[PDB]
Amino acid sequence: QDPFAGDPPRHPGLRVNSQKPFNAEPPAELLAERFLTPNELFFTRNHLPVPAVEPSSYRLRVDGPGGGTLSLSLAELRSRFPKHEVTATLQSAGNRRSEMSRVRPVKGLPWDIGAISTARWGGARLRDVLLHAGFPEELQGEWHVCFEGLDADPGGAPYGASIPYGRALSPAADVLLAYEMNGTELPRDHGFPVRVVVPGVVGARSVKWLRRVAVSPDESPSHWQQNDYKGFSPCVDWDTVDYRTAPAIQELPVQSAVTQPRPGAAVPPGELTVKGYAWSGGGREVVRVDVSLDGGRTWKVARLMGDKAPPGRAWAWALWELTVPVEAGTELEIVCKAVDSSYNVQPDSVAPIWNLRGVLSTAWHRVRVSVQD
Amino acid sequence: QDPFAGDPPRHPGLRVNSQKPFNAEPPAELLAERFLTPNELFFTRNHLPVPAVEPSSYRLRVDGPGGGTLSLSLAELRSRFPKHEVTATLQSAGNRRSEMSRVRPVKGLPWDIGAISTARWGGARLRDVLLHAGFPEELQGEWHVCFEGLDADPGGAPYGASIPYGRALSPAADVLLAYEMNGTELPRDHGFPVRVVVPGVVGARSVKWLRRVAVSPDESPSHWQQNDYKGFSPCVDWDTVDYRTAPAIQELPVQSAVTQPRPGAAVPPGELTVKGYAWSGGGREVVRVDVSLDGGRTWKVARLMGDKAPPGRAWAWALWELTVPVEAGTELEIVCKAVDSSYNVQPDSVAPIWNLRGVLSTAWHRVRVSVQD
Ligand SMILES: Nc1nc2c(c(=O)[nH]1)N[C@H]1C(S)=C(S)[C@@H](COP(=O)(O)O)O[C@H]1N2
Ligand SMILES: Nc1nc2c(c(=O)[nH]1)N[C@H]1C(S)=C(S)[C@@H](COP(=O)(O)O)O[C@H]1N2
Ligand SMILES: O=S([O-])[O-]
Ligand SMILES: O=S([O-])[O-]
Ligand code: MOM
Ligand code: MOM
Repeated sequence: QDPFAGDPPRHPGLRVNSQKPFNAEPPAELLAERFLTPNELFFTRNHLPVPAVEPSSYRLRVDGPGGGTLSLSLAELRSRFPKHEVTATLQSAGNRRSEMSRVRPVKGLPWDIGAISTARWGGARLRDVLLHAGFPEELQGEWHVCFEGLDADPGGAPYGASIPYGRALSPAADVLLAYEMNGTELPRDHGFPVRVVVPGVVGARSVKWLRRVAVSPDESPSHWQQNDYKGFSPCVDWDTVDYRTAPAIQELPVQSAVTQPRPGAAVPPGELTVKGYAWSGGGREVVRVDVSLDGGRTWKVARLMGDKAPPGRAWAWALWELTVPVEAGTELEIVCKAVDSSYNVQPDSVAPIWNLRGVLSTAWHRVRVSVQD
Repeated sequence: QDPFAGDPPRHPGLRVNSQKPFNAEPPAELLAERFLTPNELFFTRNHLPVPAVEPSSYRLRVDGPGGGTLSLSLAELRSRFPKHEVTATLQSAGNRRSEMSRVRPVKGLPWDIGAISTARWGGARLRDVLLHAGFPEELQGEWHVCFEGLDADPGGAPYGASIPYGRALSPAADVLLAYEMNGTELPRDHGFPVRVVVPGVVGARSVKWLRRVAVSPDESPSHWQQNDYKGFSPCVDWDTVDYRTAPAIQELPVQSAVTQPRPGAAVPPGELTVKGYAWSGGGREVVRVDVSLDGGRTWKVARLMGDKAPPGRAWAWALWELTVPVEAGTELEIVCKAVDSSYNVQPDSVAPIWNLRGVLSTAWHRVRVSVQD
């Protein structure tokens, strides 16, 4: 019967948008409590039943340059390659989808602002694993590294995704084959025993339950690389959608949201502490977060907290707070917007960035609250 | 007397915002006529009098790793290093400044939409020149490559700027010491005999009339790297400005403007061809340009023309056109917005991105025209 009966159990407090397959986000109240999202609260995005993997008999398959196959046990992956730790934010393409649906309904999981989490990942460098397999530093022309998961649909197609070969081999890009998450082994929901982590790139490419790495002249031929996770114009309908026309999403644009306080809340007069997160793709650092209480007319600069990465390697979000005076018996529209190190900014409104898939939702986050007497 | 008497003569048709020092842009009607901006129309940004350089006695000074100096004539730079051609768009930080001034006056040259041009640059790779000087591929920690121009103020401080060491040494980043522009020698206004060209980065760093390259633990100590060309919050005043707080601008965000038709124009009924440019920093390709005639309510996808670069090396703008039906006796608000390969977008309005320096002006360009009876 149930194809999902072997799924792991989860922490009780989550905002679950789908039980089967399991897709949940942490309550926004907890999301920015901590710089590293605890493993139990880390948002979970599963397309399929969670694989049950016996650790000893697991083998990761890596296709070598000549068409032969290298085969790696969990123990080999731990012992043969220097462990590297990378703190990276994973964000779903559809984070903040629900705000986009308010304009015009979209297809997809109705994510609120918490389809984003941060962990310290430990594992083998993908670069080292490929050099070990025999691949050079540089292949000429345009190449991609395909990943397949152990999870498959009833008809047998695995979850798959790819990244450009150059990113796979770059020391600076920090692409990991991770077996470790916030210092413990990878939880089942997060890809036990091995997942790719692609810093600075949409979560879709961080393939969980990794069963194969292949180098190819093209992208992953899988449905989710070729006919999904792509952004379109505000005009594109379902009968006119053309996935050949847009690039697969890799790097994500600058993003931010307010996590404290929550919409509709009553706040005590005097002082309010507004908190949130901000993040940008491509290793671009968040350099500023502006916060408004008057719906986006005046702004003040927030305080930023982060782990100060080297230029071009800002893989982790910035958490932000602003403590500001609030008067008895007023309504506030709390708004936040972030600015990255290439000075990309977030757009004012959602309607002009609307799309049928509900991805890439990065317009200013607005939270309407009231102050008591 | 005149410190500017030796300045070169210019093409008569330019939009000159300053004669002394000379700062001009091409008429918007010509700007997107051609993919490569002709040398005579290429926008010109001079802080200072244009140096008069005798080609034979010119020497470029490169400080080696140990504190000695390498000295290179124009002939050596041409003969010792394989010439590399790079097609790159230079854009001023203050492009479209005048739209920002409409909200609240700013300090700076009142650029309209044409402080941007594209040329094929030929010259020595900066990377090769540094390897020749003895520098390694990688220095540990945070390093910068400083550039000084031959132009100096009356008190002797030269124009200077820097870029990160990693960009200087990257094969993929295409940083050139150029002596060639659209197939002819560099014109005086554009840096004869040698300029840096830093693809994907604000024009400020493409130091003209190059007289020195130095490698240093810090950025260029010059006024224009440390106390200018930095973006601030919509709230920052002149008495509260703090240049220690923001990153020097390097990569620029996604940008676009409508060049045809021009504001206020009358257009014949039936069909109108709207044209423009779009571009993004950091080698990020423009993947889509949306165009509106109704002030930003509905949109249609424009046709893109470009030189199809490898991923991450889209140094040149995209020109765009959309041919669309126009009805007798209506007013149109023509609006354009572009989307890059990291899916960064342009914000709706200018007020929320306002700053006292008038830089980073990338809100949607809006052109109001009428159609005749
Ligand atoms: N094998 C496999 N890997 C996968 C997925 C999946 O369904 N199967 N989901 C992808 C998507 S869409 C996202 S957003 C991230 C979510 O990872 P998390 O569950 O650790 O947050 O995993 C990616 N990797
Ligand atoms: N030596 C020198 N280099 C310089 C400048 C200058 O004043 N002196 N202006 C800088 C700025 S601000 C810009 S935008 C570009 C403009 O180059 P162009 O004149 O070729 O367009 O040159 C840069 N390089
Ligand atoms: O998260 S999915 O629905 O794009
Ligand atoms: O162009 S200047 O005035 O920033
Ligand atoms: O759907 Mo995955 O990018 O959340
Ligand atoms: O001022 Mo230079 O970036 O135009």
